[PDB]
Amino acid sequence: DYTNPPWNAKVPVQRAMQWMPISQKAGAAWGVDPQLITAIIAIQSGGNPNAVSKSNAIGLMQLKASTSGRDVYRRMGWSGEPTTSELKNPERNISMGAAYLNILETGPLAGIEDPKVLQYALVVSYANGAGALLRTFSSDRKKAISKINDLDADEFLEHVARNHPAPQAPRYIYKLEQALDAM
Ligand SMILES: CC(=O)N[C@@H]1[C@@H](O)[C@H](O[C@@H]2O[C@H](CO)[C@@H](O[C@@H]3O[C@H](CO)[C@@H](O[C@@H]4O[C@H](CO)[C@@H](O[C@@H]5O[C@H](CO)[C@@H](O)[C@H](O)[C@H]5NC(C)=O)[C@H](O)[C@H]4NC(C)=O)[C@H](O)[C@H]3NC(C)=O)[C@H](O)[C@H]2NC(C)=O)[C@@H](CO)O[C@H]1O
Repeated sequence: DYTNPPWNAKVPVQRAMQWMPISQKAGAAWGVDPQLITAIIAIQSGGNPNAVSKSNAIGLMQLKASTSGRDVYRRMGWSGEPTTSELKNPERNISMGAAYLNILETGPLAGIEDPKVLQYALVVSYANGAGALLRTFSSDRKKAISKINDLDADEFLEHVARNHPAPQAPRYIYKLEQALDAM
């Protein structure tokens, strides 16, 4: 199951808390909880700004140029996508991750009223994609939402654990909570 193997948030949180001044800046700019940004950093890279994955996600918030990067750039009115170089810059990385969270929050995920579930929707949508999250409820965006609103955090987490194709989906929520406890 997804609680396995357990995760000790403390050190990843210890190194992620160092960027808080930046997360506060980025968070204010994009209307995003600075701790949520910090939680993702901790879960995604453990706070190393030079992090590069197998799938080729970059930096502190582990952004993929060709998806989240492309999306933020489009939100800005810019063509193309960020270079790997930009994304290793902590500030560029964090602001762009925060921008991506606001994009999710005001696009695909618009409509979640319960902010605790919403914060759950965001970590799963961030790490595995919004559409992937939504199609576990229905192929229609608005129907998927109305269902989501009839759940409490514990229920939404249930549904994720068994109706979400990716096994890691529910584990991000767990790591999340492990990260918020460690703040
Ligand atoms: C190595 C290390 O140190 N740590 C690893 C860590 O890297 C691993 O996790 C990885 O995390 C990153 C981000 O944290 C993951 O990146 C995800 O990947 C998603 C899957 O591809 C991606 O979802 C897609 O995003 C697109 C853009 O938003 C979606 O397209 C858009 O659809 C919208 C509606 O749905 C539409 O309105 C837009 O027009 C459209 N835009 C475009 C440009 O297409 C697309 O639908 C969506 N896919 C799905 C299925 O929903 C996320 O955007 C992307 N997030 C970010 C922030 O980049 C990455 O996938 C993870 N790695 C791997 C290999 O999967 C972690 C794994 O457990 O391990 C750590 O240790």
